[PDB]
Amino acid sequence: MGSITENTSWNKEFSAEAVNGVFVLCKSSSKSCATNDLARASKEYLPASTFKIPNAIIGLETGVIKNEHQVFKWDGKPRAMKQWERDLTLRGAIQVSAVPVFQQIAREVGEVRMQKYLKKFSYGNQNISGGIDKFWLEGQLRISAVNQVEFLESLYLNKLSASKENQLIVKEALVTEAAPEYLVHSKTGFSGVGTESNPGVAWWVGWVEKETEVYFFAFNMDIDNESKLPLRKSIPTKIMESEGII
Amino acid sequence: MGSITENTSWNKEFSAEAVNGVFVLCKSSSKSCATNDLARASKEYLPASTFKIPNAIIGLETGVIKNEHQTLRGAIQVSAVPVFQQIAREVGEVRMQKYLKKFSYGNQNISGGIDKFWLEGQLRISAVNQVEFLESLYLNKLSASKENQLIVKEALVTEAAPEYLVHSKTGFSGVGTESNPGVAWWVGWVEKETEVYFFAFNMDIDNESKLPLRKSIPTKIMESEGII
Ligand SMILES: *C(=O)[C@](NC(=O)[C@H](C(=O)O)c1ccc(O)cc1)(OC)[C@@H]1N=C(C(=O)O)C(=C)CO1
Ligand SMILES: *C(=O)[C@](NC(=O)[C@H](C(=O)O)c1ccc(O)cc1)(OC)[C@@H]1N=C(C(=O)O)C(=C)CO1
Repeated sequence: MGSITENTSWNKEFSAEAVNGVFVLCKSSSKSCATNDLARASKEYLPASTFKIPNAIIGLETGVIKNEHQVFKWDGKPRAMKQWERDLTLRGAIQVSAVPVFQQIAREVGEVRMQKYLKKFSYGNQNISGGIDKFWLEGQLRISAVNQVEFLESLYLNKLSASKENQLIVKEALVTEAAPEYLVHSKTGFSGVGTESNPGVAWWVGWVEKETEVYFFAFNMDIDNESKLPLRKSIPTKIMESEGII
Repeated sequence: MGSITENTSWNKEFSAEAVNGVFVLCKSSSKSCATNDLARASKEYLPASTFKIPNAIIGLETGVIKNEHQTLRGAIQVSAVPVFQQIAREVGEVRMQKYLKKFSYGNQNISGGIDKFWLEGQLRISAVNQVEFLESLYLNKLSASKENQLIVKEALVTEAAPEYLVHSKTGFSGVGTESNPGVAWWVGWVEKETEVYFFAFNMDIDNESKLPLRKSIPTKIMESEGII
C-alpha cells in the first residue's frame, strides 16, 4: 500500500480497556496510513459481516440482485435473528447483517464467479473454501485491516471492477451517520466468542467523507464475550474524535 | 403520485406554533399522499435553496460539474451560495430551461437572471410538485443518467439510522415584505425499512427566529406517524 507508520499515542485507548487490537487510519488515500501496531495491521482475520460489502457488490454486478430497490422477501421460515424475519431492502439487509439474504445471494452467484470477483477486488487471501454460503462466516477467508482500507478506498473511488452505478448503490447503503460536515460509511463484524483459548475477532471498517477530505479506517480486536462489542466502535470513535475527523 | 387526501388533524402542530403552512407526506407502496391543506399543497412558491437538487442534477448532466468528488455534498450542505450561481451561469438559459421542462419543475419560469431566478426570480413550485419530482429522482426516472441521480441522492442524505435514511434539503426566500411574508421549505424522502415516504413542507415566514420550525413541525408529524 506504499507505507504505514506507527502511532504510539493511540495505544492508551487500548490499554484503558485492556484490549488487544488494531486501528488503521489513512488521510486522502492509502498512500500514508497510521496505526498503533504495524504487525497486527496486516494480520488477516475472518471478515464475518464485513464481507457483506463485497458480497453486495458482486450480487449487483452478476445481476443476482436486480437493482438498488430489490426487496428480499422473507419466506416466513424461522431465521437466526428476529430482525431478519421480515422483508428487507439491500440497505436494511446490510445494516442488520441478514445472513440468509446474503447466503442466498452467494449461492446464486456461485463459486466460480465469487472466486473471480474476490481476485479482481484483491480481497484478503481470496480463500472461499468450506461452502459457498458460509466461507466468510466460518471458513478460511481472511483479510487484514490494511487490505480492508485499500478495498474501501477503491470502492470510494469507483475503481473496483464493477459499474460505477453498483458501487454507488452499495456506498449509499453503507451510510451509518450523517452530519452537515461529514458523512460516515461503515460496517461492523463479529466472528463470534471463539473457542478454548482462541478468541474471535470484532470489526469496524469504513470511511468518513468531509468537506474536502476523506478518511479511511479499519479496526479489529480480539473478543471472547459478546458484552465487549461496544468497544469495537467506542475505541475507533474516540480515536477519530481525537483527530477531529468525527 | 396516485392520490391525495386532506387530513386537517395535522393542523395541530401548525396552530401550536401559530404557523401558516403545509405538509405533504406520500407513501410509495400505496402511491397515496396526505396533507393538512389541499389548497396550499398546490400553491406554488419560490423554491429557494431546494432548487439545488434539480440544479445539481443539471450541473452533472451538462458536465459543468466534475463528479461527486469535484465535494458535491459539501456544495449542497456547507453553504457557499456563489458556487451554484457559477454552475447556473455555465449551464446557460437554453439548457437550464430545457431540463426544467424535462423535469416538469414548477412553472418552469427562469426569467430574471440565470444565476438568481430561484432565489428571487419568477420560478414557482408547489409542495405536490416537489414530492412528484423527488419520487422521479428516487426512481431514477428523471431525464438524466442513473449515475448522476445516484450521486445527487447520496449527497442529499441528512440523517442515517439503522432502520432509515433521510434525504432532504431546506429552503428560505427571506423574511419577505409587509403583507407578503417569505417562504421556508423542507423537502425530501425517507427510506424506512421497505417503505419510502416523500415529503414536502413549506410555511409563511417573516422572522428568521421561526426558521427552525420548517424541520421541527414536519419531524413531529412523521414521528407521530412512526416514520422517524
Ligand atoms: C456479522 O459479523 C454478524 N455475525 C457473524 O457473522 C458471526 C459469524 O457467523 O461468523 C456470528 C453469527 C451468529 C452469532 O450468534 C454470533 C456471531 O452477522 C452476520 C453480526 N455482526 C455483529 C457485529 O456488530 O459485529 C454482531 C454483534 C452480531 O453478528
Ligand atoms: C439555501 O440553502 C441558501 N441558504 C439558506 O437558506 C440558509 C439556511 O437556511 O440554512 C440561510 C438562512 C438564513 C440566512 O440569513 C442566511 C442563510 O439560500 C438560498 C443558500 N443557497 C444555495 C444555493 O445554491 O441555492 C447554497 C449553495 C447555499 O445556501
